[PDB]
Amino acid sequence: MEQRKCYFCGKMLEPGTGKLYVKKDGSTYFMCSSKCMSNFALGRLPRRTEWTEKGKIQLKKA
Amino acid sequence: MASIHRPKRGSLAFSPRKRAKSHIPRFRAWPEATGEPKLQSFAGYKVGMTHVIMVDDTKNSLTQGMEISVPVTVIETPAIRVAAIRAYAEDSTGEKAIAEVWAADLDPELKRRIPIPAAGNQAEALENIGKLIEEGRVSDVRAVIYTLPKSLTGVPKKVPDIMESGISARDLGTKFEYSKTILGTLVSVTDVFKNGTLVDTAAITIGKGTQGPVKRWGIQLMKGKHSRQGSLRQVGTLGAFNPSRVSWRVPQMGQMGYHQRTEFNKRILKIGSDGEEVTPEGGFINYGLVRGDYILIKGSVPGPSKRLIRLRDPIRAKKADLGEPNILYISRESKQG
Amino acid sequence: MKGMRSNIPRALNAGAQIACVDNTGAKVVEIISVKKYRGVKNRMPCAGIGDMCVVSVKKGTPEMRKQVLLAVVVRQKQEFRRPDGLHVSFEDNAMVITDEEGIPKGTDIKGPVAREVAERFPKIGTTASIIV
RNA sequence: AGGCUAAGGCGUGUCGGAGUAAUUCAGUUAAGGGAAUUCGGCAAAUUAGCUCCGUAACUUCGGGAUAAGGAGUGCCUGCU
RNA sequence: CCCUAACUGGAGUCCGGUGAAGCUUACAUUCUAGUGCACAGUCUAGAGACCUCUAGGGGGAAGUGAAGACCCCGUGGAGC
RNA sequence: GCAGCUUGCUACCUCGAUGUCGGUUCUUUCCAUCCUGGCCGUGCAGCAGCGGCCAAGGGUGAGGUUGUUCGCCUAUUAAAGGAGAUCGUGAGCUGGGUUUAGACCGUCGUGAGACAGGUCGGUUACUAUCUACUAGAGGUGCCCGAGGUCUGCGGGUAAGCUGCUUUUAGUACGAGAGGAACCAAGCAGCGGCGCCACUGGUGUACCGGUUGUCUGACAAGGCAUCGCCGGGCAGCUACGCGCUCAGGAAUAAGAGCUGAAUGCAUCUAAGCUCGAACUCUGACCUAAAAAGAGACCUCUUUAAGGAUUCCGGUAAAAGACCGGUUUGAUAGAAACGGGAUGUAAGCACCAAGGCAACGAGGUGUUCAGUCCGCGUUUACUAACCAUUCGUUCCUUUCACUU
Repeated sequence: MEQRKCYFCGKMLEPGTGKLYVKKDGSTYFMCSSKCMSNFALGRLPRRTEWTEKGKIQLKKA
Repeated sequence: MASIHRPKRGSLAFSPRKRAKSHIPRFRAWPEATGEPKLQSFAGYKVGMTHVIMVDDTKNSLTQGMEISVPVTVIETPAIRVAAIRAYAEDSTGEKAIAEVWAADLDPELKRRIPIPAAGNQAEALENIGKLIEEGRVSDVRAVIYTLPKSLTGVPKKVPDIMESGISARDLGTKFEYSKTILGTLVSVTDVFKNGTLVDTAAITIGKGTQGPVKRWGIQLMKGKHSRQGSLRQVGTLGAFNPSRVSWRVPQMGQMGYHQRTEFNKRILKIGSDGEEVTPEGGFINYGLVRGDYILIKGSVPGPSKRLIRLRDPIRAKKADLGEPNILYISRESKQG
Repeated sequence: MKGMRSNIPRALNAGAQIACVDNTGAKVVEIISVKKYRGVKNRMPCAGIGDMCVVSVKKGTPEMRKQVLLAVVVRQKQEFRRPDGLHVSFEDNAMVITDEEGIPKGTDIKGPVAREVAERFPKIGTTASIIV
């Protein structure tokens, strides 16, 4: 059972759910939900988005 | 005219498509007895769907041996009571009910369905049935059973549902003996079905009320310029000039759903006793949480949540002994997420 | 053909102009028909990952252009589910020129191919640099 | 112009309603494909203001021309 | 369009009030075949059919609207 | 000779109108069968053809030109058969063509004008009375009164059809080249039925950002398509998901057994065995309004039980259906769980700068604030109060009572 992490929110992909998104350059990103996929496609960054773990890490950097 | 052909819109195998006359599915056929005596059917209530991660044990499949995510239907299956034994006589005009014996003690909430049969003749009724079997007036025996939904909480009803079930035995005497053993008892779903086996599921489908021919039969819409000339969701023609009538085979609006349907070869993936194993966080939406014993049926089942689902041993199963599924993970994440 | 492990929606229908992503000299090919596909009335021929289509080279070299060829789609934007429940989607649609047997006319494939096509036609997998 | 508001004029011309089903008039949105629909891109969609750069064949030398094709644009602080 | 889905407001659906018009010799729950001015719910022989009500799209009533504008005829007209 | 699906002939019906071609949508039928099933012959080695017989259960598609029918062409395909139904189908649609009024070109004619020549443009009416069908109800008949469970006279069904790949097998066959069949497996196309864990759409619940304007400013709000933009739970939905072999009987063509007429022979004249995607049965749906109007059991005969009122939803256009009703979690409130959005207001510090007044915005407070048409716990309020039928009504034509 592959254990997968959401690229945007950093949450573990629950088995039997979630998406894998592949760009032209072979880059692969796990998405836990349509919300994370939409925010990734909008160009928003997780480190700037507060509800994600990367945004939380960026804020707690201070 | 050189015509383009298409398959007919919908199936005429379910006509007339009317509302089912009861909320309970009735079985018109019972399969062959192929072993020790037992009931051929059980009845539970549909809860909802989840999914499991399991190892593909299906022989000859390409993905056999690997992790696969399989949707499952959860069916809450409290113990049913064997209320009565009914005997049937076969003649030229078919089967007729000839005798019935009710169990001496029955659940008090059965009065919501019927006035309770008294604790009257059971010994002499059984000996009468034995005499009838000995003298050859009995063609077969069925068990009248009923569910006890009071123990459930996602099903609001306390009135039991009553239905006839076949008995699987090699001989009529064996059938009668087994029915006498099981009469008046509480049978669990493990006493009817085993894990990993195929079954047939009957249920009343989701009711959609009155629906047009587009949704009801899958007829094409009007296309292009015709889409906005005033008949968009509406059948092109009701018939030819001759014959001067609308055929019953022309797709038309009417009752959609709330029909009896039988699905074949649904595999049981788990017989559980504790509903906490399958209940997600937050509960099943509009249902709640499982509390009694339950069953996992591979794939989908007819009917919505809380509908009574009748399970029976398979009547057209292809595959031989399938095995016990290896459920590696039952998903209990929030279905409301 | 050999069955694939995944369930593939036939996402590209006839008339779609897909970028051709090998070194054969075809830049854009329009789907004409789908091999081994029988349709129904009014339904356009449909193709998902792993399907072989007859294509016409609309852009590319002048020798490739206007030729009726066979191509295999290796990337599709429509999401498809693997057996273990994970959904996969690519950033674009992409095809590679092949023969009837499935051998690619090109020698290297720029971009990731789907594992489904990589297994159904093993030579596409070897020609591709990475299989996703 | 369009939007939101004064003053002034009005609520003036059938109601209610439990999903208020199907269907229909007029709208919003729609994965992937993108005219494969159709007699025909009909209908719908695209573009869109202003500033700056740049603007072809042809021409009756007037034009074509807003051709085409690109870039900018909000708020705040201080200014020329 | 492939191939449709969901949603918004107005109708429709159900309720209160108000309240017309158009087809109509009669009867009438029909269906098949034949017959018949050779395209019958009514004739003939069969087959079906318990009655009433509600909703629904229009197969049929060679449905309704209309003394065919096409053709011919009239020792009928008009204009050119 | 057949058919009447081409074109003719005729003028019997219709001129107080049966709306004219083609397409589209939907249903059905025929077989003279294109494929799929079964056979026979071959100048049939196999592969694959050619010819014929049975067989109408299913399929027979997508595109370019043309109004086309027809036809040509393209690439798939097992094949992309043909025809009938008022040349099916305009109280369904379209209007490209033909069949009005305008105009141009060519040709006729002195001319008006004409052309089964071409071209551009050119209004598609109606609230369904009856019948038919699709669905939903109320009755009456059947019937000890009521309820429940069944049966199945019958009706319907495509209770699925068809390809690819692997294997058989580089085998039989064949000198080679080439190249099968039974069985077995998976997948796919189309069809059917259902479902919503997953994924996608929608989601005018909800959350946030922001433009213009109004309510004096902030905050909170109105309006501009939900103002627009981003996200989205439930629900619905497909572009998602599950299921969707058979076997047996009796047959067609056909192949045989036995067998005389006709000592022999003969598949046939009796008799018998096989033999199809056909038919029937069989795994599905419907079906006591089956007039032979059903069987069984239970309860109870001023009762059983049903309806109405009440709180609802697995159901629902009205009806109906399914549940609960204090001996109760049916619905709602409260809190919590599980979710949506994205970090509220106020406060403090910082802020490019400005002498200052101010200052877009950043950080902390703060995964905050707001919200939940989901669940759990919980009788906290509301499921209370009742009515009505099961009596022909008045009457003493009474099984009763002032």
